[PDB]
Amino acid sequence: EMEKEFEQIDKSGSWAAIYQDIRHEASDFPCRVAKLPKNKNRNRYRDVSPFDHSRIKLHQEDNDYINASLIKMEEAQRSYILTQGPLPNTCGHFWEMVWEQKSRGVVMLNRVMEKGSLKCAQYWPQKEEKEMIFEDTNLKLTLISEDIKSYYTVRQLELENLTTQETREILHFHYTTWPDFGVPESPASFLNFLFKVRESGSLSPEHGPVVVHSSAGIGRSGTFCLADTCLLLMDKRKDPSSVDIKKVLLEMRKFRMGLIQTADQLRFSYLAVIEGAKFIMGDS
Ligand SMILES: [Cl-]
Ligand SMILES: [Cl-]
Ligand SMILES: [Cl-]
Ligand SMILES: [Cl-]
Ligand SMILES: [Cl-]
Ligand SMILES: [Mg+2]
Repeated sequence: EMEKEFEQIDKSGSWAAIYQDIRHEASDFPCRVAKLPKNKNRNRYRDVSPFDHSRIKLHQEDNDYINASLIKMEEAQRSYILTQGPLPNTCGHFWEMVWEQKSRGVVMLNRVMEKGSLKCAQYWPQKEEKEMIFEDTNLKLTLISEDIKSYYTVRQLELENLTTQETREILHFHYTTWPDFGVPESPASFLNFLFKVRESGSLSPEHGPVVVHSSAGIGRSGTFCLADTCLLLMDKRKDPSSVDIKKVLLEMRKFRMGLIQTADQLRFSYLAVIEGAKFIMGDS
């Protein structure tokens, strides 16, 4: 019914109303830790906080707080860490989380600067010879390689725990062609980017959850996980047409508030899961 509904909703013009309905029905759990006075500067927005139940804790004694949630989808058998776009003061925390949660990939869907606005801190080194050292979390990050394609860029970064000198390779998947405003006209490059992230094995049970982060203004980390989880479901269930994107989204929203930030992203999501289920069906 995916396309049937899409068409009805699109024809009747009820996207904002359908999106609003999800906002009203979405889970509401406490974010006590996120709201503590000491963590005011660790949050980009007071309106996007991690629920206490699913928040990612840093293994620091001082303050274990970071604005990030573990989204665990049982049926799809996929975990993701959804976090806000790093802040200038939270980059060491961000990588500390990447390190501690043993993540293999970091997924980014914004450019650091869009239309003259800073969307998130420059949290990774853009130059191989200029590595970054986060002294608060005692970690070093070095750009190792960088493969730049049309719609996206994959980078190999090296994360080093200066305490132990242990090093790890993190894949940075940077989708760079997301429009300044609105959602992409076509879910083509988005889906390709997703299939590429999947191919790296970064979403594999063998690693910690992939970290997908948001960006200032209207974030889009949610689309990536929603589309990805939906496809997994269509491919795993007997009846692929039994996959309810709205229900899946509500399920994810039980782990982090606000996933899918606008009606357009919800529509774009319907779209991407549709075309994508097409590929994974016709090709795969
Ligand atoms: Cl920022
Ligand atoms: Cl939008
Ligand atoms: Cl953000
Ligand atoms: Cl989101
Ligand atoms: Cl919302
Ligand atoms: Mg150079």
